[PDB]
Amino acid sequence: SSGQISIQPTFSVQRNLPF
Repeated sequence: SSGQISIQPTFSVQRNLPF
């Protein structure tokens, strides 16, 4: 792996947050 696994949100929008 060694990669990302979740997304840190930077903006305020309607977005399914990935993990």
